[PDB]
Amino acid sequence: PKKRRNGGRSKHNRGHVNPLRCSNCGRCVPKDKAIKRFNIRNIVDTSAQRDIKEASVYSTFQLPKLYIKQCYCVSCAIHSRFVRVRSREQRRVRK
Amino acid sequence: SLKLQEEERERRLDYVEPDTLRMIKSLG
Amino acid sequence: IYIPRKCSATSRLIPAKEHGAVQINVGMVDANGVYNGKTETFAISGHVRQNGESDACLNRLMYEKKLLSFQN
Amino acid sequence: VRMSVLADCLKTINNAEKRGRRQVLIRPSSKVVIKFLQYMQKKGYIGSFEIVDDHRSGKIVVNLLGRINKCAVISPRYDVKLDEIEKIITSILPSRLFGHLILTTPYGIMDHEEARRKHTGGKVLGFFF
Amino acid sequence: KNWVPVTKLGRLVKEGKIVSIEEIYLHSLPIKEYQIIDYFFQPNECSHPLKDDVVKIMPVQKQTRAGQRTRFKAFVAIGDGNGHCGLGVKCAKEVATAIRGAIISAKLSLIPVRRGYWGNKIGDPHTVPMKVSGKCGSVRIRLVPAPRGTQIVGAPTTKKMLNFAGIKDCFSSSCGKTKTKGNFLRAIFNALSKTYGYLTPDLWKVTNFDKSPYEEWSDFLETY
Amino acid sequence: KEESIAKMLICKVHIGTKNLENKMKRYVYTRAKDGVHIINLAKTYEKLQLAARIIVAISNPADVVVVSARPFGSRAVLKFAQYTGAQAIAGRWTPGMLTNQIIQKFTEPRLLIVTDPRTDAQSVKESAYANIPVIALCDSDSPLEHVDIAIPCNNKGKESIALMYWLLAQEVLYLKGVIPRSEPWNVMVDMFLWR
Amino acid sequence: NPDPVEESKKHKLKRLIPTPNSYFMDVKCPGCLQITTLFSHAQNVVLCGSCNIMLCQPTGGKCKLTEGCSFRKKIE
Amino acid sequence: RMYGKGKGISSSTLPYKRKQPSWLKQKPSEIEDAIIKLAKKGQTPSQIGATLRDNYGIPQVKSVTGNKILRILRAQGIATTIPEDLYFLIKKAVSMRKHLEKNKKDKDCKFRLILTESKIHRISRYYKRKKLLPSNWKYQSSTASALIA
RNA sequence: UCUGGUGCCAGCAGCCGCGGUAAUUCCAGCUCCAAUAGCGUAUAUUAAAAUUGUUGCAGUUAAAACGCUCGUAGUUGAAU
RNA sequence: AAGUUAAGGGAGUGAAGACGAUCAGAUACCGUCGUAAUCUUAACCAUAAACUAUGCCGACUAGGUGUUGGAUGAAGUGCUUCCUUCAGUACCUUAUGAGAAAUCAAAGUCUUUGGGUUCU
Repeated sequence: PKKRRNGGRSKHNRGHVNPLRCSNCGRCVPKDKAIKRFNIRNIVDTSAQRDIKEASVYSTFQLPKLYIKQCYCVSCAIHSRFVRVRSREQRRVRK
Repeated sequence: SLKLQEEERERRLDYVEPDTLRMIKSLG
Repeated sequence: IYIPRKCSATSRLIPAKEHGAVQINVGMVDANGVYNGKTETFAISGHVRQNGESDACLNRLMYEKKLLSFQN
Repeated sequence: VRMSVLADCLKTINNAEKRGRRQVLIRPSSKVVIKFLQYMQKKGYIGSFEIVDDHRSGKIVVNLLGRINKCAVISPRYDVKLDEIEKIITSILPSRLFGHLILTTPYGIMDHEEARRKHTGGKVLGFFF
Repeated sequence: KNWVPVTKLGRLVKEGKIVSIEEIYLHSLPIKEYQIIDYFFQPNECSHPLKDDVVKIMPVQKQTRAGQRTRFKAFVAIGDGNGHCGLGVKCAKEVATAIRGAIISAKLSLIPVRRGYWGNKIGDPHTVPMKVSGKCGSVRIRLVPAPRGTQIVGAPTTKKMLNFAGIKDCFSSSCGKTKTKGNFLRAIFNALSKTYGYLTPDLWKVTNFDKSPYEEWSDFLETY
Repeated sequence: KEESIAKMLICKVHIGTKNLENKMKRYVYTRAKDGVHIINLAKTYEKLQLAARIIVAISNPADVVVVSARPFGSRAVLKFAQYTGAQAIAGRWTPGMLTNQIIQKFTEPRLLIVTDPRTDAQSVKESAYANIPVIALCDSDSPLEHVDIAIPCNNKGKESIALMYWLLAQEVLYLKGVIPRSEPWNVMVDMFLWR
Repeated sequence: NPDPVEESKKHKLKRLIPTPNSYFMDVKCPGCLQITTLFSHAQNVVLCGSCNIMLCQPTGGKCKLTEGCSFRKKIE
Repeated sequence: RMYGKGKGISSSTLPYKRKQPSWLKQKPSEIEDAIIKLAKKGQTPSQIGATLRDNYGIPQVKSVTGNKILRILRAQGIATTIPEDLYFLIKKAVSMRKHLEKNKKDKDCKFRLILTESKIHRISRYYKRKKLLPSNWKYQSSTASALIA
């Protein structure tokens, strides 16, 4: 009975989209259907940043940043709680 | 609902934007 | 048996249990600018005000009856 | 492909009347739709319509009285003898006290009643009530 | 009887400043109390009586954790046999409670039915003056005018409701699941309601708007 | 006349928000180059007279209910109602007093006044259950469902609302036999304003 | 009301009465005093009669024309 | 649209005025002489009218002279034996067939060629239903390369 | 939801169902109902069936839009 | 896509298969390896939940937010935004529109039943 208006993906005016592979399980998932997380994170927690700063020089050294850009299949994202089940009405809301 | 807000009731009791000038000149 | 009234805007008659239809009464004004007893009436069916065109319909009708020089 | 201009004209008029827009624009005018409209007018279902003549098979603007509740075409144009006029009207019209079924007959376009009164039923065009 | 009034329309009906139910019908006022219908159709001092009935009582279950929670839904068809018909539904824990609720709801939903003559103005109207279609759920119903010397050719529910409405004679044609008596009755009632909302060519002349009861008895309710 | 005309220019009723809406084109004059619409105010004044002539036609003034759900509309509606004969409903609107005949509030009117249809939409909905004409103070983005007479004003403004109700009450009083047209008023506007 | 419509210029082509948006003009190139006719929404390049100089650049619309000259609509 | 999708209503709409524009003092005799000279120099009637409008300032040749440009071109007896649209369709089909011969892996070009030849056959059927194209004319796909005359 | 017998047996029952100790459904008595010198049963057929749909069906999810486009026959075709 | 034929290619993945685990069993899920295949060329095959589960053409019916490609007019700085418009393309709301409902701006304009046509 057509749970979602968009069919669970974002494909329009298009026949086929090339799949990517889930960063967790490796399963093939269409790119527009895959759940993508671009997380920008530090190498170290703040406590370790303090120690890196105090064991470093230039007195201005800035801790590098990690850009990872994971993508997950529906099952992996749900299991990792990146997305919730949500209610029928709340399902429409995206942002 | 008593008399403790009544006196408060009387205590409570006691150029322009450019488009609008041509607007009013058009209207009269 | 009775003769149901017709909406002044769409000339469509108003059924018994519409409950959305309204009667509008406008007071007339005499020379010095005070309301006199006699008045004037309209009738708007439920569908047009449900759609939201009721105000435009009233504007048109009231211009036809010279109640105001609005038109649109 | 427009096929029948009269069908489009009647559908547009019906939609506009249901919207209650009091004035409707019919783009592809023709002599047949003009005759149909003025028959509707003579029977009082519409106001004074006015045809605007460009050099391009012009348009028509018709004044609506919010008074017609269904006008439609019948396609294909079945040929109707005088005998089964009463057979078809009890199937089409809401009642035989009002409503009109429009025929095209050797003597022009007319409704079922005067087609009876002057004989010679013809092909069916449409109806309105 | 001695019902304390609630609405201003109830006040008007109690003191009798209103004349006939056609007035409130014309002004499309909602009827909130069945005492109005009682006052307009008391068995005495009236031309025609208002006869009730009960057409369908259906058990209806909820399936809770413990058991079923079976209630009863009752349908009644109020009709004066003279152009006034109404249909009422009520669900209640016990049958008589459902019956009474349905009766009062039908009396509240009482509507006028436009009966149309078919041969002559001299003869009284006897039939729907129109092919009228009603719809509820999946069931759709057609009422077609028929020559005077005819009964109501229709399903038993159709006949029972049409005779309540006072339609002496008609042709019926139903499509859809009519075994669902609920929306069967509702579709019939919808068609009967639509009878008065069609704009037949004879209702073309503009009629003046008479004074609504509220403003023309406003000073009567002023001192109250 | 011209003095009354000047009296309403100074306040900020003319400015209307963004979200132009489709049914208020005839009521808006244009959008400022900043991006904020403005209302002709001539149509506001005329429709104000017209709504007052609607109200005065009600023989029993107690059958007119003016509602508000905004903190700075409450003072205006209460004092406008107490100046006229109408009776107001400020604060929260109980969502049943127009259709339920058992609750103690009830008090159905013959006419409703709304400060802003979007915020008072519930009362607007109930009106279409009992044939209440409804007059609303609509602004650039206010919906017009079940609204018969809409005057184009600004509903967000403290002084806009206060002045709007001021002229409404003043004009219905003129329509009554209370005061002649030519007399200059004595009740001053800021008394309507929310402190 | 669609009959006496007056400000349908902003309307797309084929309005109530379809009228083209193009027109014709004469160009007086400065210092050249020559006479020629020119089509708005042209598609070709043109040369003056007196002095051989370009006038308009054929593009997807109403062309670019030259830096100067006096160009007047020649509708009567 | 015949193939594919998209209405694409872009077109040219003639003005309401059917007569010659008042400012135009030009004479139909030289208009026809110029049209003959330009066709002799060699251009299809569509682009003939195009350059006539752009460089001669005489829009709607039917307004200046009481008939159409292909009509006068025929009346002078110098109109080509194959109509413009059919000739252009044949030219396009020939070009894409020549390309396909080298690149037979171009399935898209094969599809478009099929569409073009369907158009050619429909158009030629119409033109030979009219008397202005010989009845035995067929457009076999072999000699179409030199059929352009 | 009268009275006895039988007690998942015998049997009834077009369909839903009844029958394991209170059987409103079996086997009987009484009573009642319908049609009536006629009343059942079987098969076929028509209406019911707008469940063959010209009038007049349905095709997202109930059965059902050809994978897609071209295309001949066929069907249908602007205004004047 | 898989599969078939013949040449070439053959890293990685990997129907088959072989092991190692888990389990009562495990011919599976997990792990190690791994043939065909996957890739190219030339031919076949003609099928997919080949799906918006919605045939194509045409008319009409409502607001808003975008966005893609053009065209029109004006203004911040020869350069850029806004306005109008065409053609795509989605989304939100709304239905005295529909529907059995989920829902649908088409799945609407259908017992007030007939625009044309094909298939099932």
